Amino acid sequence: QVQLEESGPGLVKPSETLSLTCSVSGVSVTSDIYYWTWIRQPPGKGLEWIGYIFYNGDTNYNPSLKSRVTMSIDTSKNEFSLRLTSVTAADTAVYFCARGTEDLGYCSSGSCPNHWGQGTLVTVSSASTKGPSVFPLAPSGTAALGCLVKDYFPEPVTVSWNSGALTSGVHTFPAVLQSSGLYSLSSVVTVPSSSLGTQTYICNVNHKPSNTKVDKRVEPK
Amino acid sequence: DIVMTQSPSSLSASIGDRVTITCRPSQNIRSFLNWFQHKPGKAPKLLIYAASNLQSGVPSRFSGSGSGTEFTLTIRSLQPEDFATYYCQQSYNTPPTFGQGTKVEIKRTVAAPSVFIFPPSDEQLKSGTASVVCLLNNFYPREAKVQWKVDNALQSGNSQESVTEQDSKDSTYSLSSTLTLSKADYEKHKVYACEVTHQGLSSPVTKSFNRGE
Repeated sequence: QVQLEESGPGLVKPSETLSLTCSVSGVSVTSDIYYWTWIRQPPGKGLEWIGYIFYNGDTNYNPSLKSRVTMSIDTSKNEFSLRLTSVTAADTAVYFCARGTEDLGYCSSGSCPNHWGQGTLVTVSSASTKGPSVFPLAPSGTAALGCLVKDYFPEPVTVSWNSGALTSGVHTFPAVLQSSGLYSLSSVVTVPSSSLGTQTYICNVNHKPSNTKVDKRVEPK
Repeated sequence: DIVMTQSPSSLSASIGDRVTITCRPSQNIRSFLNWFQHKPGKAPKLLIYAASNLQSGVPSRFSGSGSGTEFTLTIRSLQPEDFATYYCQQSYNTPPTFGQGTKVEIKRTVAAPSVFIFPPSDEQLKSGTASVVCLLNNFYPREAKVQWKVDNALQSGNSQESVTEQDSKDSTYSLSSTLTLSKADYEKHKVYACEVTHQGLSSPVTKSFNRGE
């Protein structure tokens, strides 16, 4: 009933301003029955509500953030946005946009976001983006093979197999932060040993912060 | 500013079990309390609003009760896809605030891991570093011991592990351990081995390769 597509840089430098946008599909951002919300969650920390905005102009921002945050609605694009000034490492978080429906019998005003976007990670750092290097995990009834995705920044990378055709048996591990300050992960898949001679396996690694896409063929020997 | 205290922080229960999660706000909030489910990498989903109202599309095994300063989310029959972190959220006064969450994991039968070892690619060696990867696939429970040995000498301090979230259908885990060496150290030794101890294995499982064979 609503789709919420989030966009914005995944890397922001300290003291600079973080901006995110939520593109809304399926309802109008000028409809007076909805309000629009941002929420965030730092890695391993709790959820923190940021605020709500109504098209009619009524807003309310968390007192923890009100002195640094603004929100706006762009009617021409059916979007709404978040602006957060003077960011620090405390502002590294996944940011969620959400829609709510005003209903004072079951909720105080603007306080029940009930359709959320899937979230976008923003990392506050002075470091530049770096795209990954991708190496094969070659196969030795069931065989395992994979791709090692090494030395990238910031998160995330996405990994698909055979351009998305291969999904059964895939495990893409959560990234680990190395002592170098760069991330690494592996993506693996188990397949029939009888397939290794005739099926081509390619891992597709996408790193949006660096506009990097890398394909790696994974074969025996 | 209203503080939400959820309990427990984490729990494990078998398929079919009745699960109970409690939330206590720091002041009375009438019935203005919502419950959310957050599966890894998915949009957080509203399960229950205003203490007891099941949201549209949510299965009826989820139910909320309580009012005032004590609220309960019950999962009446745990299903494998219910692996998630659950949160309470008060909607009584601004700002809305959330409990710190309850991590729900699924208990199931013991499943031994399948083990695989991967040598460093020749392409990586040109970079001066050698990564050796060990894979433990589709096991339960999550606890496992993975030791690296190079020419049967135990390694310490030069590996990192990563574990997948619990699988939403078979409730298993998979795990990678990655050994990082300089190319020079990698070429000074022959036998590279990952040794796996796990409750599903009667004795440890060792996978190995010989460099250059």
